[PDB]
Amino acid sequence: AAYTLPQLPYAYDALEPHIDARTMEIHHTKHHQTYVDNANKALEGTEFADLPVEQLIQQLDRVPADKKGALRNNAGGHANHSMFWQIMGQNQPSGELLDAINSAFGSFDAFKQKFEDAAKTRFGSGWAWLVVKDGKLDVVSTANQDNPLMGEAIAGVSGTPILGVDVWEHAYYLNYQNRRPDYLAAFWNVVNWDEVSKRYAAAK
Amino acid sequence: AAYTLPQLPYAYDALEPHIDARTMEIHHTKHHQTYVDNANKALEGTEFADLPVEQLIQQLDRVPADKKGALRNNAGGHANHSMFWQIMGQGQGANQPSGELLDAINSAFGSFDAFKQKFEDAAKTRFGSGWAWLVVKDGKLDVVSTANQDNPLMGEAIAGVSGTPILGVDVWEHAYYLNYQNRRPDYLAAFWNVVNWDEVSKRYAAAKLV
Ligand SMILES: [Fe+3]
Ligand SMILES: [Fe+3]
Repeated sequence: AAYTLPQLPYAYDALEPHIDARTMEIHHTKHHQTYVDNANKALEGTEFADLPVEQLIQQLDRVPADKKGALRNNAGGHANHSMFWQIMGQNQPSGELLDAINSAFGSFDAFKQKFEDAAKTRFGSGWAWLVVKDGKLDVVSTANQDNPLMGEAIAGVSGTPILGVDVWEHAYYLNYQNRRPDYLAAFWNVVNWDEVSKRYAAAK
Repeated sequence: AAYTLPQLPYAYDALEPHIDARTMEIHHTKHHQTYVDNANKALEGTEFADLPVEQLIQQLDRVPADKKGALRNNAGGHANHSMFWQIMGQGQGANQPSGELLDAINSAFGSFDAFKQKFEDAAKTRFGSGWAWLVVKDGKLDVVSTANQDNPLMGEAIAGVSGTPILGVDVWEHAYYLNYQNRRPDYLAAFWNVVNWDEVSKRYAAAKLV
């Protein structure tokens, strides 16, 4: 009962042809639903069912030892997907965020290449992230459903994500099959930079 | 180059309807090919180019530290898929083993049906990308799983498990997504129809010879 599946900000076909509608529906109603269901099961009987998911995943070292794995995977899955839907919409940043991107990466085009590289070289399942770390932007990747908010010890990297892309094969296989780089190029067309900017201002 | 893409023992549509022809083709000519190509790149400037792949993956500590990850992933990828193609077949068998292998399964797991349950459970609980395996470990059968392209031959320190694999199923989403989408359990149930138990039994007999 802790978490519910969030509604999408747009119809399943709103991100076409960049992301197919069938993928959106399955990704949402099956994959994301499963993380919600399994996180809920894991949270029953604990003192952690009342925390927002993004706070729970920052407290994985405090949960019961036998629940840590399940919560890392499933609360991570829920946090990651919840953000993912919101940072897309039906294309460049501006204002303070663009300035930060320019400073950290040289240019928006250079940032894109770095972000794409991190996504491409992530072997197996996982995510690539733009994070705010000590007030500065960086590009990182994580395995499976790990999130940089989980911290160094668990996720391998840290910082507050403001943008992420799902590079699990489920995110792209129906439309792109093996062609992850084509998926990643097409992703830039659906990023909601207004939402990413809101998250940057917040993280700063 | 050190490695080449092996030919399949059957046509791309030979495992229909259990595994779709399109998947077989892409899995073979794109995914497996990429593992071959990238392994070949990492081996180009080394003394490891002449080893059979199954020996190379057993020697990953020996390799230069800067090549270790690349070889783990890509040599592992090549070893895994090379075995995968050989342990499936068309018009097999319900499909099940017999003889010494079946006796060993009954001994280790209680029955073939119990083994299937245990193997499906290991494959289902492998979170993210990886493989489930039937291994011979100290002369006895066990069911284990690995992450990504890790293989039990790599040893416990690298792969988290050990033993000689005699059967494995690919549970990377690319192995099943076109035909089954999220339904990994449906894929796993169909997989039993294409296992070549004659080949698995050959590998068992060899593994038990010490
Ligand atoms: Fe996903
Ligand atoms: Fe594969």
